[PDB]
Amino acid sequence: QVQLQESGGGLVQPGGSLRLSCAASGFTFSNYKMNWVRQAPGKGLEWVSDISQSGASISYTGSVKGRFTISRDNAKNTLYLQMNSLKPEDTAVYYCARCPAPFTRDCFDVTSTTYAYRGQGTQVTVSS
Amino acid sequence: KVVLLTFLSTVILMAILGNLLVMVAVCWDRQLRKIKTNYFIVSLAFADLLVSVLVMPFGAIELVQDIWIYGEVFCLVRTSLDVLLTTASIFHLCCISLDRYYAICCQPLVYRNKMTPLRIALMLGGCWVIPTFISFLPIMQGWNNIGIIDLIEKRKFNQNSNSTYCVFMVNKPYAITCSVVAFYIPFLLMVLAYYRIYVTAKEHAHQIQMLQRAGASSETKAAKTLCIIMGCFCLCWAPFFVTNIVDPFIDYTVPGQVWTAFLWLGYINSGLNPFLYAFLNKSFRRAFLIILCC
Amino acid sequence: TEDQRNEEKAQREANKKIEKQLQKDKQVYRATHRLLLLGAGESGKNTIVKQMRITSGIFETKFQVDKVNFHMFDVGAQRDERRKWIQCFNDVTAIIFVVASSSYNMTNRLQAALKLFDSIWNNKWLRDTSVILFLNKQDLLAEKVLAGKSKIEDYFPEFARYTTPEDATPEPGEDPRVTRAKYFIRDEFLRISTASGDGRHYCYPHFTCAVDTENIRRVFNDCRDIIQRMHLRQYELL
Amino acid sequence: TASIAQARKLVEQLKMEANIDRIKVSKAAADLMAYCEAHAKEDPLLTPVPASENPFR
Amino acid sequence: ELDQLRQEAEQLKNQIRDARKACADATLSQITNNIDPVGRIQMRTRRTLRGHLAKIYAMHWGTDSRLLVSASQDGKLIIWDSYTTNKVHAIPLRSSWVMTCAYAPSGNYVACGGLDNICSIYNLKTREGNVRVSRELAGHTGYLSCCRFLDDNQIVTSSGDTTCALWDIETGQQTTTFTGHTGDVMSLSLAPDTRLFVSGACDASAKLWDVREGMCRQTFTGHESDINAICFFPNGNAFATGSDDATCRLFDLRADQELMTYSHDNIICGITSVSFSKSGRLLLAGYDDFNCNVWDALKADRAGVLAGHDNRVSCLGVTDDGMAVATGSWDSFLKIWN
Ligand SMILES: CC(C)CCC[C@@H](C)[C@H]1CC[C@H]2[C@@H]3CC=C4C[C@@H](O)CC[C@]4(C)[C@H]3CC[C@]12C
Ligand SMILES: CC(C)CCC[C@@H](C)[C@H]1CC[C@H]2[C@@H]3CC=C4C[C@@H](O)CC[C@]4(C)[C@H]3CC[C@]12C
Ligand SMILES: CC(C)CCC[C@@H](C)[C@H]1CC[C@H]2[C@@H]3CC=C4C[C@@H](O)CC[C@]4(C)[C@H]3CC[C@]12C
Ligand SMILES: CC(C)CCC[C@@H](C)[C@H]1CC[C@H]2[C@@H]3CC=C4C[C@@H](O)CC[C@]4(C)[C@H]3CC[C@]12C
Ligand SMILES: CC(C)CCC[C@@H](C)[C@H]1CC[C@H]2[C@@H]3CC=C4C[C@@H](O)CC[C@]4(C)[C@H]3CC[C@]12C
Ligand SMILES: CCCCCCCCCCCCCCCC(=O)O
Ligand SMILES: CCCCCCCCCCCCCCCC(=O)O
Ligand SMILES: NCCc1c[nH]c2ccc(O)cc12
Repeated sequence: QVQLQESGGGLVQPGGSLRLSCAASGFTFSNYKMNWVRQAPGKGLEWVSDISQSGASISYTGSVKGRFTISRDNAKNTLYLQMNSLKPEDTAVYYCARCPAPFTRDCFDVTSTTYAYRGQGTQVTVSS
Repeated sequence: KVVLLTFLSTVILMAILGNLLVMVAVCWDRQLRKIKTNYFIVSLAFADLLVSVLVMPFGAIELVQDIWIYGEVFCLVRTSLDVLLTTASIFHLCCISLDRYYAICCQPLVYRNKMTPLRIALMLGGCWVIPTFISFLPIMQGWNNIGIIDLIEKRKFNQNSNSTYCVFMVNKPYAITCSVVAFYIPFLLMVLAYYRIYVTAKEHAHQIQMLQRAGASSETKAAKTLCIIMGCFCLCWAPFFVTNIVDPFIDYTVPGQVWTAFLWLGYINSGLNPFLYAFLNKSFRRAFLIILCC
Repeated sequence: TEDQRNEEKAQREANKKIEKQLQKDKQVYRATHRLLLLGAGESGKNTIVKQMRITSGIFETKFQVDKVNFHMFDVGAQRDERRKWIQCFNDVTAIIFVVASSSYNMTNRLQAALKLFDSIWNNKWLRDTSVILFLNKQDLLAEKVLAGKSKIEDYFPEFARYTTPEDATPEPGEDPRVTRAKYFIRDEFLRISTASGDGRHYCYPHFTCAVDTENIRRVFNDCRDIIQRMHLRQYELL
Repeated sequence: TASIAQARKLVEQLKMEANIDRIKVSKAAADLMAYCEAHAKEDPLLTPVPASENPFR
Repeated sequence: ELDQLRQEAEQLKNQIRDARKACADATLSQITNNIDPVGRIQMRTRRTLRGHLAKIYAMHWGTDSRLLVSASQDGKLIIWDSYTTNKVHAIPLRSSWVMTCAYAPSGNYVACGGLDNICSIYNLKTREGNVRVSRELAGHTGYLSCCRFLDDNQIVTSSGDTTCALWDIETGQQTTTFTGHTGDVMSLSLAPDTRLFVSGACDASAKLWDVREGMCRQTFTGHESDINAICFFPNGNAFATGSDDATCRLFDLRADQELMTYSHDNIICGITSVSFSKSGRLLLAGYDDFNCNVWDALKADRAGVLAGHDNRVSCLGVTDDGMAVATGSWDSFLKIWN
């Protein structure tokens, strides 16, 4: 059974650093590109970053590149997202999303409203 | 030296193998059959195979032996077949170029519908029949030899050798008209069509290059293809037809060796055509790869 | 057997009638160029559809240019999951992707549009399908840039290092900032499309407005260019 | 919100699914083997039939 | 309050997993060690059906094992006589984007559907002599992926709205609605008795649905990716599914867990259709690699390959008598193998 779980979160003062852990099981982690998406209170799901199957290729959204860092470990079947220098607007539930199919470069429906291969995520609050 | 038979035989075998490979690749590949455009290449391959099976071996026999034991009737029949098939191949090349130009520049959006079976049948009939009016009809009646009969007798027999050899003499009107119908008009049509194709390809490549430069992570292909095709066609046919135009005006003083070299350069066109229109086509490349894999 | 032979004759007559009907249908079908219209919900896709025309799952619009028939299909009343039903449009001549260029800051829908374009481009079944990129809502983008509301500098940090390409052809009276923003947005998609570098399909960006009257002509030209490029590539000319 | 109702429905569905009777995998494998062996004599694909018998010839 | 329910849900899932593990006394492969292998299975094209203009996406075999209905995205729903290859009918669909077709068990009606949100029912033998839409079924909010007739009056349909529905053709209303699936439902399979049917979805799970009770009796989550195909075992006690996993899996209703997995290293593309022979020994599945691989349902090995298609294989079907298997593909041609 495709199951994705996240760890880490809680209240963090602005400008701090946080690390997210994504525990994946029930599927071959190395054969699927992983993605991180977030949904702020009252707003839609926003794509954050993606990691290739081997991790060689990395990309981030314009407002996140450099600030954050995405890493994966195919040996432990885990994905990470080093959230550094959190902004107040960054508060949102960060979902660990998996691409629908393996070996495919397209990852259409990670941001979909009712995606099935998503990690449910942990609430992140950035305030003083 | 008699070793030249090896070169002629090798060329004939290569041309026949190329034509047969084209035909069997078209037939085996069901994707190629359903395309109307591929029929023109099939017709060209058939014409080239006819050349290599009914013209080239007889020519090789004539040169290697320097004797014609089949008589004047068969000499005329050979010459008629040679002219017919050569003009048919040239017309097939011209119509292939014209069809490509039509598809690319004229009606790309409705090309699939404009190429009705009637159009294909009419163009193939023009390719195969128009040569008859210039190859068989005039040669059988001897219209090409009228007014130059006394010249024919001079070269008919080099009495130092008792062997009689078939010859093909063309007078000024026959030579000019046949050359214009067979090479010059088709050559000009091909030149214009390929120039328009080059212009369109250059424009598309320039647009692609601008977009690629804009999207970079930080045009010569069509020119090369057209240059290769046109250079092959010219080196194959143009010298022979230029000699045919100029030979009558110089009292037919061109040496036999030059005529032979140009005639065989013309024959080599049938052997090169399979490697030009099939190698330079993605669908033909795929069909050849599948055939080789089997 | 006479009854069996009569049955076969009747079946053969029906087969011949069906083959004639299918031949006519093939003739009419080949004359039509199918197109897929895609874009964000907030984009000017509806306005473009209305202009070209002037809860079914598929909406079709009939329009003809230079005696050439085009069938444009608008995918409406469908869930946001596109990875499955998008495969049905693998054989379309082109995919008209409409993007609200001014939505760079209004959640930034521009990033979502870029991701959707990347997914479409990299799809296995859409490798041979060209994409007609309409950067819609140019007027709103220009107004926001001129008014100073634009904040693309931080939404897309590459904007600072970016510069207007020399090949750019800004319209008369167009502010340099507007041209820079427009061409940066265009290059954002060109990066995705140019990345493949295969030549099987190409992107055709266009700066268009919601009520632009040249959209039909742009689509016709894009289709003609796509067909010409396909033919050239077939003959090893590209 | 509808999320809590959906969660309740999912929990109820899981409860209903959990309380079903389940047999050993060995029994299912034996039943499948028996069905395959019994019907193996009437499977043209498994064992090609004579060309005359096949209607497609 | 939401979190309190999730502990209950996780405990239920863990209990189900533990029960399935306990019931897994022995695997099918281990018990299958000492059975006679099927051996090499060879099949080549017998009949080539031509006439479709666009890619074929769905097909279904008739009960008579002679008539074949094929759906193409060009707007034509052609009915073929397999024995004679003759085209019995050529129905012009209202919407060209048809994604499914079905042949009624009696052969009196034919159903089809797709992106149009409507499952059209066509009568083949109207007293007038022509073929016309008997009734159009509307109400779905996605794309029709599969449909199968329970009878001349009842049809089960799957849609991209993540819900399956049972329709009464006479009234055109939904007899019952199935909403347990979270992802896009891609395929349906009716049991031999028609009491239960299994529907695969993009949520990588398969659910067994009771037609009359309007609920899923069981749920299977063996696959890790979108499930594209599903087919019952001939006895009705098991079924196989096809997915983007590039592998096929077998599930038993009574065991409520996966039994066998069919995979191979060189296969990395998705699976479009799956079907079982008359005896169920051979599992035939269509693949995106332009060829169909025949898998032994017991030995977990490839018995044969059907590589007579030049494009993606989108559908597969085995006659009721099992004489031949017909495969459709995006190349616009149907290949019948024997
Ligand atoms: C394999 C099939 C689909 C190829 C079809 C190509 C068509 C155009 C080819 C195939 C056989 C060809 C014919 C073969 C024989 C001759 C005799 C010759 O004296 C005149 C041309 C003519 C009559 C050819 C015309 C063109 C032809 C009909
Ligand atoms: C590769 C070549 C050799 C394949 C065979 C070509 C065939 C068509 C050639 C080879 C020898 C040729 C024959 C040679 C001799 C003559 C005598 C002449 O009075 C009538 C024609 C006739 C009868 C020719 C007919 C065509 C012929 C049979
Ligand atoms: C496409 C069509 C027009 C091609 C056919 C052109 C025909 C009509 C040409 C080609 C060769 C020409 C012949 C060449 C030689 C001469 C000798 C001259 O003393 C009288 C006319 C005559 C006999 C010509 C008649 C017309 C002719 C047969
Ligand atoms: C029988 C003799 C006259 C044939 C000689 C072939 C001549 C005419 C061909 C061979 C190469 C050709 C040139 C090659 C390409 C160019 C470049 C461009 O500017 C179009 C015309 C032009 C300049 C062509 C003109 C015609 C050309 C010169
Ligand atoms: C497309 C054409 C222009 C390519 C060039 C073909 C050349 C090689 C041809 C065209 C005219 C030919 C010349 C025509 C006249 C004669 C006189 C003869 O006593 C010796 C050979 C000679 C001198 C020929 C040599 C080859 C020649 C120069
Ligand atoms: C004297 C020259 C005659 C030329 C005749 C041209 C005939 C055109 C044929 C078009 C393609 C036919 C495809 C079917 C071939 C077949 O019957 O096997
Ligand atoms: C042959 C008749 C039609 C014309 C087609 C050939 C055109 C030849 C063009 C010659 C100039 C090519 C310059 C290439 C420069 C480069 O390599 O970047
Ligand atoms: N081998 C050249 C045959 C040929 C075809 N067409 C011609 C025109 C004039 C001529 O002398 C000869 C020919």
